[PDB]
Amino acid sequence: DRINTVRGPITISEAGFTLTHEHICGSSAGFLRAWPEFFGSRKALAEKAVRGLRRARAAGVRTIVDVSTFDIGRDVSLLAEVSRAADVHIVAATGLWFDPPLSMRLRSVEELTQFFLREIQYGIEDTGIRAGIIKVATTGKATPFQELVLRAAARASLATGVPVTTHTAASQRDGEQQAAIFESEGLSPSRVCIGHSDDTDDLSYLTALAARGYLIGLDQIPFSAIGLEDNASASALLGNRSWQTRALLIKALIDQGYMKQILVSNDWLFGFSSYVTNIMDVMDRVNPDGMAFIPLRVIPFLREKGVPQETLAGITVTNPARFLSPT
Amino acid sequence: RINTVRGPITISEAGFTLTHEHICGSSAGFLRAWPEFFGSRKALAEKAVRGLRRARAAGVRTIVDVSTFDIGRDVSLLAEVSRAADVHIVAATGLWFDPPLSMRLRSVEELTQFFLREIQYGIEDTGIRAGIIKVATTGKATPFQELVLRAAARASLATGVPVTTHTAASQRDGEQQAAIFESEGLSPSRVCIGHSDDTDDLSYLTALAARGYLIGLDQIPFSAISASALLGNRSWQTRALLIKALIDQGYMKQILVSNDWLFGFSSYVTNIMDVMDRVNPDGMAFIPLRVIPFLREKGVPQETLAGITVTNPARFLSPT
Ligand SMILES: [Co+2]
Ligand SMILES: [Co+2]
Ligand SMILES: [Co+2]
Ligand SMILES: [Co+2]
Repeated sequence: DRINTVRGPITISEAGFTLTHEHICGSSAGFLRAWPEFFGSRKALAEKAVRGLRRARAAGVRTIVDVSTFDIGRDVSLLAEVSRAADVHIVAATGLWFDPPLSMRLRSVEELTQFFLREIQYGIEDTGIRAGIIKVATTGKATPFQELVLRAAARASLATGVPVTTHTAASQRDGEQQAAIFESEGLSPSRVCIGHSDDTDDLSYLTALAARGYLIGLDQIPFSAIGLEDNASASALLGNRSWQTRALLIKALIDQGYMKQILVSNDWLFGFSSYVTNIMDVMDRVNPDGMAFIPLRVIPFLREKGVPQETLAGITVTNPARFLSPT
Repeated sequence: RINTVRGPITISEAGFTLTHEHICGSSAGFLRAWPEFFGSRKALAEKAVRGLRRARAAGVRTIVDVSTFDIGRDVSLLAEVSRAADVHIVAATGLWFDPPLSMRLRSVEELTQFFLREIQYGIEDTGIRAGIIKVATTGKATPFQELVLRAAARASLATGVPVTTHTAASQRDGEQQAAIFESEGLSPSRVCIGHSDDTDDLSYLTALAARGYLIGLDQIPFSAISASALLGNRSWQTRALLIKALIDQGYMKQILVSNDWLFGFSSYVTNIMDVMDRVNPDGMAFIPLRVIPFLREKGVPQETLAGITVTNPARFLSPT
């Protein structure tokens, strides 16, 4: 019944409309502290984040799950500052993404389990802020290290009850390998979200995972590089599929009877240093609504297509609550 | 004046200086996210204070911590241990072998601005300014490594702060690094070609010293007679004899000596710090306790050894 946020423990009824895969800043370990001028200043980034979260709140958002791990440069102090200023609950993450430094990548599965447990049970750094989710990743076939991370995440989830969420290359069907590794450790599918799943039109892959009890992360809805095909960097990140196509997968999974397995988000950020220089400016031009894209543009889109309000409320409120609750 | 973690110091205050050392070899943000890996931050700090105090009692007055952003440099820890041990510590900027995505995707102009920020403004929100730029290559330089060496040269040219390198001495890296630094217009007197004691080729070292380069004979205690691939198969005496060999060639003023020691090591296998502590119990005190008396026994005078340990580092670190 209680989940950990950057402001402390809250009850699941307080969570409300929740965006399950978001970021305040997409960076690297220690980067924001060492070079805040990359984002203008730390103050400029904080103010931009507060404006965006306040706009999201006005649109209906009550909670966002910041899936930024240590290697994505998660700065919990920044998350706490912006959460309080915008009055939007933010759930922090532990885990490891695809840029682990030497001190992380040379560790055993036992050592990684203890790190994840430290961030969930004790706290992140010296802040006392506890992680409420574990973020892991693969991009195609898992490397020997990525396999250890998935196993460590599963062991950390089994000891705490906190969920696991993933980054995938949906086109390569990564969810199947991830799922197999999680189950080999005894982890329940109901504790896992196979993210970036809206990057494929293969409904057979999505429904099969949904049938096993997995939560499906249709989390990059505003990602579209239509209009900017001359920009190779933006095209590789955002893709050539429209927001409408990504959004119709929510309808397709409801129509197949898997409304309870759907998690929706924007995968948005206010700062982005782990990619090419002016990517944040390009992204803000594509989607000016930012994190508010789901309640403002996606929810009314699905309403006119025939999806009931109680099903949409069930996806945005009930599903994240069941997912985030420690069991 | 040379910038330290406790503020500016004059050239005369530097004294006996170890030019390539580390308080902790880690990764960006690692020490603050998982201090329990080292026992605790308090335990690491206490071990560092004892090791620096031991080096101080052996004659050392200043150490240059060449730990970069990606080696997990924590300047606030460096400042704490420096105060407690009464040893000056010069912090570093630059990039090593483990840059994260936010660093490795940057242009030469952006990396120059980062290095400049750490030298001119300060490191993080501490106000502590770097007094040396650390860079690295393993064999033939990768496209990104070339960008870093160029950004390092440009940061040095705008500030007067020196550049120190990590090399794969067996693959003759110093020659390529030298060509890149020179193409940028950087004076050889502002560059130290480090890890140069890992080779038996004297002709390579003398040729670089003739061009005006400072030779970093900095891994003297490294001997393994995963632990064998890091320390090497050669003895400390063989590495120490290279100092004498370069003095005999008339390049006394071009030599910089150090230990390349640390008190915490997380960027390698789990129990490597314990393995390293058995091999060399002297730690950072290895140079004044074992290397200097060894050289005095081989016929090297005191004024020459004082020239290598006091005069050369002071001239190298002094912003020119
Ligand atoms: Co992702
Ligand atoms: Co994301
Ligand atoms: Co080195
Ligand atoms: Co070193």
